[PDB]
Amino acid sequence: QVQFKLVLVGDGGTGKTTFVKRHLTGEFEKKAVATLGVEVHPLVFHTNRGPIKFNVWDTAGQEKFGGLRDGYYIQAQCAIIMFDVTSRVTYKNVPNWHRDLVRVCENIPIVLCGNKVDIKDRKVKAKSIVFHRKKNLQYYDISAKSNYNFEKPFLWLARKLIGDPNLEFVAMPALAPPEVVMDPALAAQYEHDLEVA
Ligand SMILES: Nc1nc2c(ncn2[C@@H]2O[C@H](COP(=O)(O)OP(=O)(O)O)[C@@H](O)[C@H]2O)c(=O)[nH]1
Ligand SMILES: [Mg+2]
Repeated sequence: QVQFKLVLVGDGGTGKTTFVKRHLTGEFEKKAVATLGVEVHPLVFHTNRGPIKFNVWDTAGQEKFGGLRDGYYIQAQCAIIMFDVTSRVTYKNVPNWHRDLVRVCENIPIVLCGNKVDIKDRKVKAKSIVFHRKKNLQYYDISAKSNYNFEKPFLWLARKLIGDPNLEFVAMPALAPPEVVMDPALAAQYEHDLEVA
């Protein structure tokens, strides 16, 4: 099996758990790692080069209280760092999480995700999201609650990890039905604003 340890980090409350849970079979099949305070969710995706499994390591909330134990990060092959676009301080802490990752991890592919784009009053707009430029990381807006752009971080990671910039998903995973509607007009403007930066 081609599988990848994916660590999912960022401040408490940014929507990490809600995000990983959109993949329904991953949530149904999640495996507890009680010795590290983690649930490993097997998010399978199907590509033109075959199935790939991201074993997404989701914390049990201990990030609220500081850095995670080395065992959490150890042998990660990729990461998503998340922040919440309605909470400036979570964008503020992104270089900190990054530093943890670079410190424990073997120079892995990292996607930065700004979550909760469905909330009307958005604080962290495209113009201010600059950290990924400084580090040549990929950034995406996401909304966990509406599945908006769910697949995009994993698509980017898979391209990087397999070293095939032409890899495509042949089908979408079964996702939890949207719990809020992400206005497609709002979504298109946000995509625009990110290009206009
Ligand atoms: N509106 C909205 N709320 C969200 C989204 N993702 C998470 N939340 C809410 O934000 C809070 C924290 O989510 P959680 O997944 O526990 O965050 P974590 O602590 O990073 O694992 C919860 O109240 C979620 O319902 C989202 O995409 N949109
Ligand atoms: Mg959580």
